Amino acid sequence: ASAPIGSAISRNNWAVTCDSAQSGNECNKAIDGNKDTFWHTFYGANGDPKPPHTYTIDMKTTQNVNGLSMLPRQDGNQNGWIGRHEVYLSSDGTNWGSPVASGSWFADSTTKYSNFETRPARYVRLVAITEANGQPWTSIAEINVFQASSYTAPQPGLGRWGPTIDLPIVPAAAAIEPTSGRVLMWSSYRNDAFGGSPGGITLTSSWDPSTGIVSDRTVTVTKHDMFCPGISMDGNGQIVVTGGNDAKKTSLYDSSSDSWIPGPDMQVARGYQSSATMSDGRVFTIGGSFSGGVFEKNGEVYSPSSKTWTSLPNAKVNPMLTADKQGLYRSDNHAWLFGWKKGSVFQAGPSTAMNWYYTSGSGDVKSAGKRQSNRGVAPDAMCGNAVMYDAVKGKILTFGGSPDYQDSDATTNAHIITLGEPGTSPNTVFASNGLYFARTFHTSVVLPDGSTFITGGQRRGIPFEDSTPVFTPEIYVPEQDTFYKQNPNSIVRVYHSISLLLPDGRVFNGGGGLCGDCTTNHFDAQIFTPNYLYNSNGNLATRPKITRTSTQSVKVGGRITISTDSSISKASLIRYGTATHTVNTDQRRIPLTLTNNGGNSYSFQVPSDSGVALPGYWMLFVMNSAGVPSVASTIRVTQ
Ligand SMILES: [Cu+]
Ligand code: NA
Repeated sequence: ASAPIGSAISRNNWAVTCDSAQSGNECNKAIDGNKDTFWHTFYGANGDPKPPHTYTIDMKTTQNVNGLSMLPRQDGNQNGWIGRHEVYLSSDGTNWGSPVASGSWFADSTTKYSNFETRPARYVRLVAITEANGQPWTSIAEINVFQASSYTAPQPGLGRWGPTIDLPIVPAAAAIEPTSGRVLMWSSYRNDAFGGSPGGITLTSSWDPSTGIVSDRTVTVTKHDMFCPGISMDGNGQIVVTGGNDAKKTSLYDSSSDSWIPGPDMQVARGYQSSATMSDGRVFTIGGSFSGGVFEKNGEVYSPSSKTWTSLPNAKVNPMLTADKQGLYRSDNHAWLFGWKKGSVFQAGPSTAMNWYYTSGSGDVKSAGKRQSNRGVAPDAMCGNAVMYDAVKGKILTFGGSPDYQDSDATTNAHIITLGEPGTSPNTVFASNGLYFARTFHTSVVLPDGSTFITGGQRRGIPFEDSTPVFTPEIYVPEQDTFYKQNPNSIVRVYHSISLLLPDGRVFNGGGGLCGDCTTNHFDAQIFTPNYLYNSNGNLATRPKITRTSTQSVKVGGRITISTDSSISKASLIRYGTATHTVNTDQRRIPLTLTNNGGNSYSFQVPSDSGVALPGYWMLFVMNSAGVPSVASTIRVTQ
């Protein structure tokens, strides 16, 4: 089950309208309080007018709406279940504007919801674009609208939340499909649950930012339940999903052909591990005691070319273990991994001890010192985040987390780690004065301007519980070493939530839950539009356009020449990301030093060190003097 973010509005005075309503299934059957009566569009003798079908409500008075619920027919029949849909809010009953929520509701008889930022309105319109099985009907047993306690208009210059993307599953794991710009999401064997899985099946869901369509597909060809996996985009552009519910499986996702291909089994069964792409395109992983057993699981490396997993026993997991009260089950989880120079992988945390992992021979591990600062040694930060915002200067920003996986207080701790050559103890300092809000289970993404967007989480880690939630996201600005609070959202994003940077420079944040009958399952996501896509007036700014690219596939050290429609001041490459359980080892940013060829023509060189410029798919972004970024041009980097 799920839940609305506000309280139900009294449906007494209400006035309802429908496009079609067969006698006996009146428009008002939907707001009568009886779950055995339902509105139903024309059918049979009145014909079967196919969808879309519209349900409009005049609440008579103005209410601070923040959500709605739709209850399907409970008589045992499937006819009328809504699939694709949109939710509009109006003040006048003519001008509906943009949809506050849209997506696709799962095919079943459970109550569906649409939760979105509070917006005062008098009318509510639920459009049923499609029917869960392709039939011509729309039948709503009970429909409700919700209101928040009060309305506070967003503050100017602090970004905006919305719209809401309704999903058929709980996106506990996601990635951007680089060749198509689609958001791939997956839950487990069930749409809202992982517990009690027979293995070999994964429900996936996609969202196309261009078209706004939510489409789900069931994957069984890789015989893999991809819940709690390791995720890495290899040197060949394929996404490498490892272990989880099916602890030894490896599933590969090819963006080009939009298909899943079976991969070789890992040497050691794992779950909740972290995998990181190396400078040569291979994939390194270590830890992961959530599944496949609880014992010392050392590093191993996957080769895209030979399609093999090779064990690296001497790349010891031991030195990176936290002091979790639940022991090894949690202590080797979600390592903060970063692919670096000469096949090395840097482990920044969550453990206090940081280390260097080597992939030559049978592997090796070398101590890199402790995450610290003048404020002292930093404690184990399980489920804290790590983001490489300037790979060129080996800059990593770390923050949040707690001593233990759960029943542990979050910290406001934040550090700036500065990598050098593999083997040398990197420099670390405190980041400003830490986070505004202590949080764990939160998520982050590096933005085009190098700033890091931090959102969601709770003050105290309690999986599946929406307590002590932080609704105010923060953004760190490296040039000022300052954190800035942004406009708050209304949906709790804790355990099992994700965040990804979209090709358009906006943030996709969603999920949380995945606990079956719990009321904390969030089958949605929202879009955050940073202040950089707005001008002084609060309007959407004109974005520079990348009119030409000399090539879209470049070797490390190679050069690219572009043409824009206006003069650009800054440019940056951002590696496509994947996300789950606060881990994202794929995203990273590269600040570009531009050469002005004149006439709005520019050139730049991709870093020759593939350890900085990891192979795979990247996003090219250009910014004008105003700071407004263009949409991204996809560049494939190869070694
Ligand atoms: Cu999990
Ligand atoms: Na009813």
